[PDB]
Amino acid sequence: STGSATTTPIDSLDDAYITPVQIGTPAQTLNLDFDTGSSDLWVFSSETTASEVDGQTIYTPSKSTTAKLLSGATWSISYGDGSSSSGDVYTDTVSVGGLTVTGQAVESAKKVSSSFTEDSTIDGLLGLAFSTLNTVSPTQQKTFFDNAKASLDSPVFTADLGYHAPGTYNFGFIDTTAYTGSITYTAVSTKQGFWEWTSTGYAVGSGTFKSTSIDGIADTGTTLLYLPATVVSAYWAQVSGAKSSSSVGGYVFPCSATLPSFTFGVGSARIVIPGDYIDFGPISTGSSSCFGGIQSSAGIGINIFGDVALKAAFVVFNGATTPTLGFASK
Ligand SMILES: Nc1ccc(OCc2cn([C@@H]3CNC[C@H]3O)nn2)cc1
Ligand SMILES: Nc1ccc(OCc2cn([C@@H]3CNC[C@H]3O)nn2)cc1
Repeated sequence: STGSATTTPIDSLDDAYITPVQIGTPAQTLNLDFDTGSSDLWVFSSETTASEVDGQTIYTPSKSTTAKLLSGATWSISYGDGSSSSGDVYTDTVSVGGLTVTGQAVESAKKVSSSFTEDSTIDGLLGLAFSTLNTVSPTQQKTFFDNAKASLDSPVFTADLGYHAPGTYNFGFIDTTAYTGSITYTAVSTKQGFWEWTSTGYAVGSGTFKSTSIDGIADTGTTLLYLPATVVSAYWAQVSGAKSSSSVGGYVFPCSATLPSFTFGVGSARIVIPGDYIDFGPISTGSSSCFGGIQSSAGIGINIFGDVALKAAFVVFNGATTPTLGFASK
């Protein structure tokens, strides 16, 4: 089997991407944030504290004839950015882009943190990291991809995120028309439950490529590109007037600037992020100071190849017995 679904930016800055997901019988379609940095499929629901719901579409398991409460199971997730959610668990039928899993654990939120409430466009998350990170207790549950894997034509999914435009998540096949050149595959460590890999270096604009190992995670659920402070300083030094602002929370730059590209290495291959992908717009409405899309990972503890990087590539998440990651230009 295969599936293919369009993923759409939630706003004009590509702050996140939503993909429609069918849950239950009859289907309830929710727009979920596909997140290769976490492993829980959780949704706003009929069980979510009413004051914590503000415009999201909810899943109501009592209206799904295929839903079954997973007796005694709860979940609770604390994301690296400080957001959180928790609740109860159902099993139900879940379909993405024509690919159907029966008995998928659908984690229903009883509580969500304010950042989730305040984002009316995101009805929940669909985790695509490794199932070892799933938070359901006392019986850990499998991700949608893990449940689908054996049925798929090939045990892979691909992320093709658009810049200020829709893109595609495919399951079970590689669309050879969706990229240029070849796909370069690179080793993955699953020891922390993430799609962790090692970039071979970087360049800023038309500058020389610096060969240096940069360990990090491929994370569709993180908006920005978070890299070591040395790398980030070298990038922003090429933007006149750019500075790290403690009050704003990172590098900002004059909105009048034209930004240089940023290149990262995948083996001997090179993925070029155009400068415009690094512009996240005014820090507050009407300001002429703009927020940068490349930021230091120093406060995070891990480097994160988030959407800013991934949207410059066609990315293969290869879930074979020994997982690997593939990157192609597009
Ligand atoms: N600035 C920053 C960014 C990332 C970070 O940690 C990783 C992380 C990623 N996410 C996703 C977005 N919110 C829920 C998740 O899907 N949450 N935490 C810590 C600080
Ligand atoms: N699943 C999926 C994702 C994205 C997609 O297409 C995006 C796109 C839009 N455009 C042009 C913009 N104005 C004239 C258009 O032709 N080109 N590509 C098609 C299917």
